[PDB]
Amino acid sequence: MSYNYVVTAQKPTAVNGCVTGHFTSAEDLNLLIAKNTRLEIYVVTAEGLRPVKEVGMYGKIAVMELFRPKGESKDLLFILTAKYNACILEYKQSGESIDIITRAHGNVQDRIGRPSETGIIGIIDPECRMIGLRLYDGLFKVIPLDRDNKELKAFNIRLEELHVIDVKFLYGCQAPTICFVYQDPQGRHVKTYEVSLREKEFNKGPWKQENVEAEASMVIAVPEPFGGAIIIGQESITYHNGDKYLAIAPPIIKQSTIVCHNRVDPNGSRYLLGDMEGRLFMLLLEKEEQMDGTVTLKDLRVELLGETSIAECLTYLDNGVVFVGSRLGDSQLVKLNVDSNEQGSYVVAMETFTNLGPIVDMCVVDLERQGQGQLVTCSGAFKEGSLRIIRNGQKLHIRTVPLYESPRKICYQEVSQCFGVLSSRIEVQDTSGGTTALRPSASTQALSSSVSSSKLFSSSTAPHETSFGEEVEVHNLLIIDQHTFEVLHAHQFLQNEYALSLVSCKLGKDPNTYFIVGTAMVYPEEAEPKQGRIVVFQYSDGKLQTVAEKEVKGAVYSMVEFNGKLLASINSTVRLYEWTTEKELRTECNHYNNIMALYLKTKGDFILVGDLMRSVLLLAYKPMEGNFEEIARDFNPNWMSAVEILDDDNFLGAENAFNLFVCQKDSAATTDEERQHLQEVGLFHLGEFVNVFCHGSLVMQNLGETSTPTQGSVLFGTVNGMIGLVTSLSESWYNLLLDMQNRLNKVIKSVGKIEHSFWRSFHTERKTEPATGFIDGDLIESFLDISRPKMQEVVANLQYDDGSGMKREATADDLIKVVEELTRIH
Amino acid sequence: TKPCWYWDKKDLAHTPSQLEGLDPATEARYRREGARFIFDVGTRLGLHYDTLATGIIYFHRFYMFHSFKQFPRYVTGACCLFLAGKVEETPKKCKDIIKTARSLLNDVQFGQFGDDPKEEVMVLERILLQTIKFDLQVEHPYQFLLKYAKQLKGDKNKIQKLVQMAWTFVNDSLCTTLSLQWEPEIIAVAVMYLAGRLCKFEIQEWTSKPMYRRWWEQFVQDVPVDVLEDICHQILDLYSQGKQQMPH
Amino acid sequence: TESDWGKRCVDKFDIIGIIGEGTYGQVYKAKDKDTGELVALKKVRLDNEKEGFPITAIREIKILRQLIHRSVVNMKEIVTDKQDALDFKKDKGAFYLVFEYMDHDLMGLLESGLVHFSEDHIKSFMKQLMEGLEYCHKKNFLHRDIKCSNILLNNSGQIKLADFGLARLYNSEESRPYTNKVITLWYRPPELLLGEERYTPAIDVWSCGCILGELFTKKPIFQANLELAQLELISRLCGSPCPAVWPDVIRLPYFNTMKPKKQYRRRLREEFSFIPSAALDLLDHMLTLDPSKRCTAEQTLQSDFLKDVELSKMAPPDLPHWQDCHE
Ligand SMILES: CC[C@H](CO)Nc1nc(Nc2ccc(-c3ccccn3)cc2)c2ncn(C(C)C)c2n1
Repeated sequence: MSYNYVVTAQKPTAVNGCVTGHFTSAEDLNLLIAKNTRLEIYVVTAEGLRPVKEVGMYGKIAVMELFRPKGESKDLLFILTAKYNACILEYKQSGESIDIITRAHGNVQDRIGRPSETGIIGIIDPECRMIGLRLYDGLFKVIPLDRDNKELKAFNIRLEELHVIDVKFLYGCQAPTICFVYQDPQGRHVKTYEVSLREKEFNKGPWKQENVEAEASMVIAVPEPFGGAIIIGQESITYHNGDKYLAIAPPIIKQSTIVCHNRVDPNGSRYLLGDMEGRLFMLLLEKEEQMDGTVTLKDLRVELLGETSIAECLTYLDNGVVFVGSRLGDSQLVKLNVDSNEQGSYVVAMETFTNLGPIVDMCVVDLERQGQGQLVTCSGAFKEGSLRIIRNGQKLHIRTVPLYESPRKICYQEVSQCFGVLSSRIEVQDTSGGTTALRPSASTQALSSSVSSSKLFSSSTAPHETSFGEEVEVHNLLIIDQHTFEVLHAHQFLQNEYALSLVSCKLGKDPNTYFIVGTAMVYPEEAEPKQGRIVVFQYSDGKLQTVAEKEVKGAVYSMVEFNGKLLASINSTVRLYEWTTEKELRTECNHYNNIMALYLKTKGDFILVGDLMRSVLLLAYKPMEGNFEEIARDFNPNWMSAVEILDDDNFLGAENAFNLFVCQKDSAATTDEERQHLQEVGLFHLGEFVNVFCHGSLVMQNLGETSTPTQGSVLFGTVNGMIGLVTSLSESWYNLLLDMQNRLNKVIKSVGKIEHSFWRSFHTERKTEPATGFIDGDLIESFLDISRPKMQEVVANLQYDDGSGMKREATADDLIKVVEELTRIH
Repeated sequence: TKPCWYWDKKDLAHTPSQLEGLDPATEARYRREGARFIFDVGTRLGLHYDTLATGIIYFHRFYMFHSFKQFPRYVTGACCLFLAGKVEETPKKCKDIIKTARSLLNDVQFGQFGDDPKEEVMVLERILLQTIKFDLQVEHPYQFLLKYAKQLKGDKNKIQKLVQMAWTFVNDSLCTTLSLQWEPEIIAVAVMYLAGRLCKFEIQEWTSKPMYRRWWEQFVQDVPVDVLEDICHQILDLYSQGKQQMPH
Repeated sequence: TESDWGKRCVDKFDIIGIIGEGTYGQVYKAKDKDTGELVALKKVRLDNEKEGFPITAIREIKILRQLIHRSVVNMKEIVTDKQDALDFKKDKGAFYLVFEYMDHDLMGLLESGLVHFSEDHIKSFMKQLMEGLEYCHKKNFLHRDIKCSNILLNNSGQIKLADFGLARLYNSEESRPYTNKVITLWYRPPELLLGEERYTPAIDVWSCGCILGELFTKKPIFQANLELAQLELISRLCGSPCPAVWPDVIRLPYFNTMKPKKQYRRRLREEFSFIPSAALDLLDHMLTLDPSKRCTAEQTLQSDFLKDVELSKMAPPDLPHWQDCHE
């Protein structure tokens, strides 16, 4: 068996959702910002936001909604986790003591159901009579909000429309009414139903099924006086309220997909819209009041306000400050001014909240020779793309290097005192036949620049037609200085060439240090790429020189330096090249038993291979023979996002289902059958998507540094920004720390009353297994934050085992020291 | 695709056994003794008639590729029955087959099994499987005797006498190389033809084509009487050579 | 000739690597040097010599040389390890069963998050599987262990049944005692969970129905660790075994001993309301408690769901090969 320890160095920074309401007091205005597994509670001030409370939940926060049922003084909060843990929460403050009350809770998972394409949707009735949940295709789940439903018991109503895009409860209806957009073979339609708690079924809805734009994406329930709903698409915004039909199709929105909506004026007169290129719009509902006193919607109007960060969620503070929550970029507070500035913008940034954003890749490098080590991350996307320099100093110090284009891979080349970074920027087919970039960015603002002139694929004769307005990716290699982070050089790859892998190394007997990039020729027609290049560059005297190129018949997803040789993953093939005295790559040997060799790592002559579906395979290079040999494969099938080698016998992997697993050599060599069976000894639900595993530590290592029982340092990055460390433990330390977890879980009160053991259990749509081989560091490091009575309750009956150790009895004060020693690693 | 398992009578003059100086009468004797050994051992163990026949067919086929002078017959037989049990899902442990073989064989005969009977038998399985070319599925005259008899309609007692007499002729033919000369379907017809002649029955009357004097042609296409006569003649030879007579 | 099996050497094939571990021996992927064909070799070892050549392999050789259908995996030949010569007694080498190589397995494809199967994809999938089962069933052979690991897929969309190691002939006129535990618990039929000693061909149909539902949910229908818990899950959906729906349930040995929490009512149509109507009837018929009332393989092919599916217009399964690499 294997024993490992996982700890969170930096918490998730990406904003997954945000709401404003009256949650902490019926009087204050609150902004609840939700990051993965983390809930932040703020109070709105005239200056900004005042933080008041932050809690963690044992689950990914999927639905977050504020409502106030009749009889309550203040808003209550509903949160549903991605594992279908539902709960209703209340804020309670006793002077200085702030705690969160679990008013109702339960798991709403169905034994049978098909998870929907557009994900979990949660909405609440305006009269707070019920909570609507869209979890599975063809089913609508109703949790009625009666006082007695402390377990959140619920029922399902059959739904004929299998493919639902979005749904909202409508205002101004005689009965609870849902308005949704659905997709069948005839296109997309908007339909309504009424929801009967007494009959537990749908009844005919108040208004007709208009068929709507093919890409209708979001549903807005408009309050009285207008009532009805607004439907947002790619080209048009339409308002439906029974007989009323309105359609505005301003050309400005066709340019970039709109992804978020928020109400400004409680009466529905004004709404905010944001799109993927960062534009912030105002949607105005023009009012006309007829003689009879009735208010009708005269027209819909759209006005461009300015630019924000690509917003995942939008929320308006009544002071006229709008919070921009971004998963792809830094979140913000912006001000909407009545008068435009001299550039024509009504939006001026107030504060910027750092978001590590998508961490596509990272490298650990000691720039200052302090020995501490810094973490340089490829962070953000599109106009939010950046590099982040991260070092310990008690908080993390983070420098931001804007790129305004997407970074993909980063590697450090010390000989050149610079980094190599792969990046891509979006250009659009323009009337010249070429393309035009939407904005300048790192690859265009380089001091010196070059473009591949390779003739490898120039024979073409394969037609690829271009339509004006279509997007393309343009890929570049950036040479960035390690002190100034100035873009010294930018090399632009071939048209339709995607740069997928990058290394910096010396090869063979060649003293020169090179940048080597692996690329693939990506054409929309090809399901799998069938062409690619391995390009050897040299950065010398402020210019990048193309040293050599090797054509491959596939995509070079990953490359790694291997004992002076170059290891490559070309689609199914895994290849080892040699660097000749003629400065050309020469193939030594191949391996073909892979569906796709997406991820590669090496130690000594051993190679770890990560496959799209075939989990991990341990290869070996056999120098006596000049070829590879399959040592062992994990036969259980898992989808890989990243892999790492812990030691010669233990291998760490990450699943696309937000799970972490460790595989070991069976080390019971009685039969060749056993040697070849890597056995999954560790299972842990991280709750995050791991893109990159990197050996190293940010701790300030010095001659004689405080040492810990944990051995090794593997750091990982996630899509939501979380940075974490995986480390090894001895059997004795695991057992101690695990036995302590079980004791802590009985003592510590969970928000929503979610069992910790459930949260960390391995979970795919098909499987759920109890966690094994992993210690949740955050639970262990929460021992130092529980009250003294609870600490002593935890240490009752604590004994040491297996001899060669200390006195079995342990006190609260002894453990406080052990945990603090463990907090040194992060 | 599939191997051919049938030789011409003339070809049996050139088995390995013959070419190592064994005369025709001796190889015939060896085949009867080996087959009857397989039959007797399995009957003592309670084995289904198909399991006995399958072992016997493996045995007969085996000695078309090997010589009786280099492979002791009773070891081969025991190995065939052992494998036949696994093929026909009537399995037996090798130690039980040896136990029964010892009960039935004298001291000289059991000498063939050498010092370690079980290993000598178990070892041969590798050769046996390669020799029969891993073609384990075998059909036997029994199933055709019943399939064809079921289509006869008439005196219940005359047809049952025909079947049992023919059934006995099938059991007796396992001691011969007919298993190697003619498909089982033909054997089933031949024994019906013979039992009929001896019982003075006219089988065509029981068929759906009572004026079709060659009654068998509706069961087995393309079989001349000469083929049927040869098979019948060979079966009765065993009775005349022995002291035993036709069952009737 | 092509028919002289067991003689050719394993040398003719170059072993690419071990793809899976089989019950009797591990399976390796390989290439024929002569033809370049990719084959999968199942290692059969008589070296243990506890009771000679394994019967699991004997069944698979005996049956798969008889069964020729597109939806049944073909054993191409049997090869041997370079064996000792002149020492037939000393020979302890192994035998390899050559099969066509299939790129993926159904469980592995579903375990990958987004292998999305549309209605027409499932029609092509189930039609082939049931045609193969119909072929095997018309030949009176019962493939007892039907699971997602045993259904194999080629990118062409060809579906093939594979592990016949637990297959035995069934006679309707002559009942014989049979092994009590014949299918994997998740896909096991109710009569075998109540201890049916004389299994029917319908036990296989129940399994294929579990798969039918699984292809619409991407999750197995009856997941349990213990035989009683499995009967409870089946009962929650299909109804509790009761004489009114299964008159001969009383004759099964464990009926009195093994009771569900309640005498549940059948909800199969309610919990599977999202399934197309043509398919729901298929699921309802295949997941019938009484094996004598459960539809046969032929009847499934004569259904509104599979009757008019044309295998000529094969629909390839979802090919997410490039977007999934770089999400
Ligand atoms: C009796 C079913 C049992 C299931 O484990 N064995 C088995 N599984 C096969 N599928 C398979 C599994 C993994 C890989 C793989 C692994 C790594 C990289 C790339 N591909 C490829 C194919 C298979 N394909 C042909 N055969 C014949 C022997 C019938 C097979 N037998």
